Amino acid sequence: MNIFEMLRIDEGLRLKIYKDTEGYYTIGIGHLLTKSPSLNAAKSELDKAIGRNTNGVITKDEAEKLFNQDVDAAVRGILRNAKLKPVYDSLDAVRRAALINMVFQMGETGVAGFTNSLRMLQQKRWDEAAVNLAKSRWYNQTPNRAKRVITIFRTGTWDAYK
Ligand SMILES: [Cl-]
Ligand SMILES: [Cl-]
Repeated sequence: MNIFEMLRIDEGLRLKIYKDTEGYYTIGIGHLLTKSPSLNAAKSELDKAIGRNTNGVITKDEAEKLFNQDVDAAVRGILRNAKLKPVYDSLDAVRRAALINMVFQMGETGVAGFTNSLRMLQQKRWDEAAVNLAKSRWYNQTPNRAKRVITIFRTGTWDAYK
C-alpha cells in the first residue's frame, strides 16, 4: 500500500465531471475544479487544467497526471506550512500518508486548523488523538473515510485499507 493507492480507494476515478460529497464540481481522482455552482465555470477550469478543449470528459492518462500533481501539491503544502511541517516530520511513514490524505481532502488550511489533534499526534498520543479527531465536522460528514484515516493514526499499519 502507498499514498497513491490509498487515495485511489478513497476518491475513486471518474472521467466525466461529477459532484463531490459537498456538491462541488470535480473530476478524475478527487480533483476539485470549482466551488462555483456553474457547470460552465467547471468546464472552463477543466480545460485550463488539461490544456485542451475537453467537452467535460478526460482520459485515464489525463486523470492520472492531475492526480500526480495533486499529491505533489499536498505534500508541498504540508512542508511549507508552519503548523503541519513539524507534525509530518515527527511521524513514521505510514502515518505520514494519513496526514497527506487529510490535506488532499480538505486543504492545508483546513487541516492546519486541527490544533489540538495535531499536538496530540506530535506527542504520539494515538488514542487520544483519535478521539479528538472524531469530534469534527469532517468525521460526521464522511465517517467511513474518516474512520479509515483515524485507524491509521491509531495503529500505524495499513489494515484499514486492506
Ligand atoms: Cl490544476
Ligand atoms: Cl465516508
